[PDB]
Amino acid sequence: MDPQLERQVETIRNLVDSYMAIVNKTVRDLMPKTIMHLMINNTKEFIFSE
Repeated sequence: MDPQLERQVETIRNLVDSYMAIVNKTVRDLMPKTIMHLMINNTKEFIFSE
C-alpha cells in the first residue's frame, strides 16, 4: 500500500495543518472577547451597582 499510503498520508497531513491554522485564528480571537463579555464587564457592573 506504500505507493498509495505515502501520498494519502501527505495529503491528509497538509489538509490538517491548514484547517488547524484556521481554528487557531478563531480561538485567539474569541478568547479575549469571551473574557471581556463575561468577566470584566460584569465586575464593573457589580462594583458600581451592587
